[PDB]
Amino acid sequence: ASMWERVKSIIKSSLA
Amino acid sequence: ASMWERVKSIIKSSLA
Amino acid sequence: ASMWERVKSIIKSSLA
Amino acid sequence: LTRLSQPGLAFLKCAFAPPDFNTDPGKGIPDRFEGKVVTRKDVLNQSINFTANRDTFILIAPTPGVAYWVADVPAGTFPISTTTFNAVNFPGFNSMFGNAAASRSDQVSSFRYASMNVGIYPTSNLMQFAGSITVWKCPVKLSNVQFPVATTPATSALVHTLVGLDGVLAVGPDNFSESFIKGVFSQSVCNEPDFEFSDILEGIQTLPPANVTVATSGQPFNLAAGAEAVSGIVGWGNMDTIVIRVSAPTGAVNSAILKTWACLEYRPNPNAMLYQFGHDSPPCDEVALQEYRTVARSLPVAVIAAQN
Amino acid sequence: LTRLSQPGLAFLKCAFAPPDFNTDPGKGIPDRFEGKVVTRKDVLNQSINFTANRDTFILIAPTPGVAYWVADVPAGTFPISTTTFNAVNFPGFNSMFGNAAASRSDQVSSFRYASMNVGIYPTSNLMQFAGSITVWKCPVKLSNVQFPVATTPATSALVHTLVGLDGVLAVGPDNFSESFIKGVFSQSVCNEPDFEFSDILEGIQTLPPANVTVATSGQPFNLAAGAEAVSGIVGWGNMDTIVIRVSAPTGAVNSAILKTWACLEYRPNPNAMLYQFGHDSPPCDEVALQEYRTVARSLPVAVIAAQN
Amino acid sequence: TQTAPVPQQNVPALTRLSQPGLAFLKCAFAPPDFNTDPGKGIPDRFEGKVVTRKDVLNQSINFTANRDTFILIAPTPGVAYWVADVPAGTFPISTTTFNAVNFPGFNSMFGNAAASRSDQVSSFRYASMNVGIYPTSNLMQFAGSITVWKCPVKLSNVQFPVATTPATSALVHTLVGLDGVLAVGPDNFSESFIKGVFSQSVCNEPDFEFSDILEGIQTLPPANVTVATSGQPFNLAAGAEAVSGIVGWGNMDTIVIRVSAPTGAVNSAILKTWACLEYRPNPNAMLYQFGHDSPPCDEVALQEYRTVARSLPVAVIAAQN
RNA sequence: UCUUAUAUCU
Ligand SMILES: [Ca+2]
Ligand SMILES: [Ca+2]
Ligand SMILES: [Ca+2]
Ligand SMILES: [Ca+2]
Ligand SMILES: [Ca+2]
Repeated sequence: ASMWERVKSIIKSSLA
Repeated sequence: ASMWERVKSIIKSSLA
Repeated sequence: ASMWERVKSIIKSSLA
Repeated sequence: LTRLSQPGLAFLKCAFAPPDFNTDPGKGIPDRFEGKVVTRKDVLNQSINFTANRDTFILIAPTPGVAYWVADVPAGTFPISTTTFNAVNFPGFNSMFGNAAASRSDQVSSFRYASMNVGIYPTSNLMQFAGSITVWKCPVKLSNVQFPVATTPATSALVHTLVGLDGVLAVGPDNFSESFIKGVFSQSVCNEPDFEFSDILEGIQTLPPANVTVATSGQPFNLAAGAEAVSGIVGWGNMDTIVIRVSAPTGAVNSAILKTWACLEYRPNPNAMLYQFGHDSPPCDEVALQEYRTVARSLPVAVIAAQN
Repeated sequence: LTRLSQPGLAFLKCAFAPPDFNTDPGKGIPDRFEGKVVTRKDVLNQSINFTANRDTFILIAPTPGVAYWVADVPAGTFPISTTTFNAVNFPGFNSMFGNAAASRSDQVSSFRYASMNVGIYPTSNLMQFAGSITVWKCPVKLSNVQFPVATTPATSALVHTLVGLDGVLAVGPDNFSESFIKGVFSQSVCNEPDFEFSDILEGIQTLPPANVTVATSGQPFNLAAGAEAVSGIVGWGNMDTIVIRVSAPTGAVNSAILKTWACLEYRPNPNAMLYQFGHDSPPCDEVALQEYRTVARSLPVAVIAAQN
Repeated sequence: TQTAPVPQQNVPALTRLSQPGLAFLKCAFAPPDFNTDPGKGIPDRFEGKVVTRKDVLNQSINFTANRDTFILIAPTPGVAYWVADVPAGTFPISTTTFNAVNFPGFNSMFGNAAASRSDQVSSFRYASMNVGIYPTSNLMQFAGSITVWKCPVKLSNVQFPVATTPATSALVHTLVGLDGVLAVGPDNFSESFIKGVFSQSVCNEPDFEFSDILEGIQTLPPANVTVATSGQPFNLAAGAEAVSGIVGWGNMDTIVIRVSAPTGAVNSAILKTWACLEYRPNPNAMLYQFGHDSPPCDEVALQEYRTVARSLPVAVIAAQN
């Protein structure tokens, strides 16, 4: 994707 | 005023 | 008795 | 992401995806310290043609003022004791660190790294490029070496020495390698549980410092910032170094855009003229601080420049 | 505030309002460390006559044992390369650090600063005084300088150096300025994300060291502890140096009482006699720690004396 | 009464605590109880690449009669303890010199030359550091006491002018806090020797940071630096490069044990020491192979660690390990 | 999304 769109997903993982 | 009188106020507001 | 036995008990006490 | 603070979130951004925004969000490190600082965002853009039939070694080290350290060697080989890494400065060095080996802290006194990235954007056409890119990181810390010298009263010398440069001499199981045309993207991260301020060092033009042998220093090879009015080793932050090894066969025309980023927090000196650009480090952002560490452990050693 | 811990509350009290309690409530730092420690509550009271037609510079730096460093210069002038700040100790130095340059850790091995405040309470009458008080804090840190000397076997020298003293050379943009007869009360705050212990240093009487030009040290001036049986620079804490510049015009009869507080946590050595007075550092108080930072942030750089 | 068994190992609610969290406390206060070392890493904020080294020493040791043997358990990576004995009733003098006893695998890890110390590992950080003395004397011929106390010995510098013709100023490494060994500290443990001991150390800083590997230190004070210059009460020689050395100084209070055997005493014990380190492995080193990430923040493991350590006696008898 | 090694705990 983009690195922020990859990063954004990681955060959404363990914030959920 | 005095100092404590000054820091107490502050501290009371950041805990509310 | 053991060191771990004592440590275990301590931990329990502090946690509750 | 409505748990992160406005800055906790800008932190993460500058930290991992600088190239993905119109202008750099970075606004300081959302830890406990909230002292006076100046956040500086150094960027270096460079058109570069990797010399053919050679192995170019690039080091992205947490040395404030200098973008990267490069050297080249015979293809298939690694830096030998006789090799010297030269420094490539980010724009504005003198305006920041002076032009004398002992005037490093006129403007600023200490610093802490908040970010360090790198990206290689191949520029050659499909008929001219050939080689690969390999990345790996290494815990190189700036320690000291103590050795008796044979002066007259008869001394004992204590000098600065890089520890961990030995990991430049081999590509570890944790690396990223691929065709040169694919380019790369990589980030470094804080190599410590907390984010502390590092002091500005004075008089280091080269490491090992002069009048000390490589072998004495114990360094695999040596780093030279060069002439004091041009650059210098003013410190060494808490980030792993990023090793990049560009390899190109004879007859290959491998060119790229080298881009480097480094966001840092400096402690301005009240006498410095950059002071009035200062601000307070932002308040503790427990969530950002955590999310930072897990995102860090979740990314690959590197990624191709198409996803950056 | 009964959301706060008892020891946590004191921490705040000593840190910001020392002169307000009939007895120093401070009882250690409420952070994770909970090991052995003796707390020292250093207080210095000193009548002082500021010389007229001179700018007197006082420095409240985190150097255990000495209350402050003084020096004056021609009015409307800052310290020059040939200036020498002289140490003024807190009562009972020899009892804490001995009377020899390499005998500073017999009693104590380490220390961390809990607080450091300063106060100027003018005692001149409202017809003789003239001039002002100006306060600014600087982030000076104890770093090192490396320089090749020319000894025969020829060596590279590494020696202690203060970085950030160039800040004393101008009034900081963030400062407090006002009439002399209004006095002042200022406080410094830890200059790191946390509170780590610092080591006691041996054999330091003057920074620049001996047999080293002020020019190779890269220091704007010279800090002299003086004779080893009198004082010494036993360490550099993590607090910003509070810089005070008193300034008496010609014919000014400026006199004050210079009070100076510094509360510390030391690591007492089992052989020391101060050991039996030690206790454990108080346990983590997240609230005390958090508020410590914001309180610090919501306070003025300094306040006139009648507001302490 | 009589003597305690010897911990053998590797012989083929409490829910709030994270898995690595628990293993950390376990290794930190009672390694001799487990057949295998639970340790994985320090459950703190750092989650980087590390190889958790598990050092254990099994050392036979005879305490020589009519002397006081001093043992230092200091946070010096690779060497298990520093020993020295003096005339009974006295303490180390400037003249004294503590020689180091290594943990197995020293050269394998730190090389065979003074500037070869960081070839494979760039920095380290202690997780645990414990000692255990299991007396092996008979109940008819032993005599003496065992005394434990801990000192906050840190590694600082000494700045001193030298008489070099261009004429210079020196700065060398110096151990600060060593005078603590000079007296039984008020907070101590003392008991009959035929009862052994087992004590532990804890991190002496509010957090767990990485110390750097140090190059070229063999003796401390370094050569061509006298013992009076360095301001130390005595010396620490690590011997030949090829043998050992002082490769760093972590953040752990050093444990001091003084065995005191009167004349005609037959005091021998089995000395066992454990220290769990987290190291930063180098891509070029083979240990790099065994690297893993330091476990994630376990705030409960981290606070409990602090409280448990403060609730434990400075030392405990073997039988109770 | 179930069976398999193993390590965990009241
Ligand atoms: Ca820290
Ligand atoms: Ca080496
Ligand atoms: Ca300077
Ligand atoms: Ca530190
Ligand atoms: Ca001493």
